[PDB]
Amino acid sequence: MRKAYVSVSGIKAGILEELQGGTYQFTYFEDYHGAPVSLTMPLKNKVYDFDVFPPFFEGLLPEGIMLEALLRKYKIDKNDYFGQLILVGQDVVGAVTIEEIR
Amino acid sequence: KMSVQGVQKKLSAKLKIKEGCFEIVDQYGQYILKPQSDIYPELPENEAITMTLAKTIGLEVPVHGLVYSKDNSLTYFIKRFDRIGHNKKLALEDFAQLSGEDRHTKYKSSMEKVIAVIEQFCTFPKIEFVKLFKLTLFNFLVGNEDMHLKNFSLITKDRKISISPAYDLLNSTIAQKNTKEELALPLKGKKNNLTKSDFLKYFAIEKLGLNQNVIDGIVQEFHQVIPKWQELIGFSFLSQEMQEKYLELLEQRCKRLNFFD
Ligand code: NA
Repeated sequence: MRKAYVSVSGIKAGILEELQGGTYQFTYFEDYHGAPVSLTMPLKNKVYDFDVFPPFFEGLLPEGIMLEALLRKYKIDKNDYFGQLILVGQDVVGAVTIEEIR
Repeated sequence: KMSVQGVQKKLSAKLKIKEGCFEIVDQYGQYILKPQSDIYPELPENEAITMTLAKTIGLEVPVHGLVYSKDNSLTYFIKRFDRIGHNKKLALEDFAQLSGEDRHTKYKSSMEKVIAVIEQFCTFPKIEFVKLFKLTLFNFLVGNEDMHLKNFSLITKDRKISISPAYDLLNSTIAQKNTKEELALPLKGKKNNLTKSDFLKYFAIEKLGLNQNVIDGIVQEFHQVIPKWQELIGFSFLSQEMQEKYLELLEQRCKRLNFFD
């Protein structure tokens, strides 16, 4: 349904894509030959499948009181992890950014 | 569990270079500001002095300090180490991300698994094991009982992957009333009533593979720093009452590792 550009230090690295059944997929770009999105996702493999929201991307979301501030500001479901990541995706910890496809 | 750090804000901020002051922003900041919590007392002053104690024992600690917020209370700041130069970033990943856990399961791990993450991903694991030993002893001595998986991170800097500079180091024991544990993640299956042999024999020798000379030297460093730690706490911005709690816990933890025998 929803797909998103994942970039590393501004360079587009791949697509985080949400599939039906609550599963997710990350696919690297051929053209991308820079540092991995995560040390758990080396460029060695180009496709990564997940039965739940991938822990790397879940680890970019806010916690505690700052999560409640996010849910006070946006009309978003408490567990829409992908939607929340799109909301904060322009600036998160580390070198990765996330921008929604259309 | 009820975590002290969950009830405190982490505000993005820019340093206005021409003045000596911070501007809070929603995005695109280079500093984090942590103001007072309404749930737990003195968290900014507690974090500021704890991070300074860590620096005094030789852990890698970024720029940090205190500033006055609008309401006369003190607010803590830290210079982000994933932000450098002009709009440049460094890769940074916490151990929940690296071990496949999430925010809900960030306590569902162990110090043994923390070691395994370092062995898998760090450029020089044996060097980072020395750092982890010092960090774990430090957190035990200053009552930091909230080192869960998201409080360990690996940074990629200068093409080397290592344990990141310190962040979020706090004496969470004195900040909260009915403290449940000493370690957030078990060591040898233990989160309370840890002993000297847990740290110096099982942890340092069996699990980290450190040589006895290296262990002895690190212990001596801690012995030597206690007078300066006592002095720094006395001069901190903690209240007198919170200073006494901090010193009393430090002495108890020191005594438990036979520092004064
Ligand atoms: Na009391």
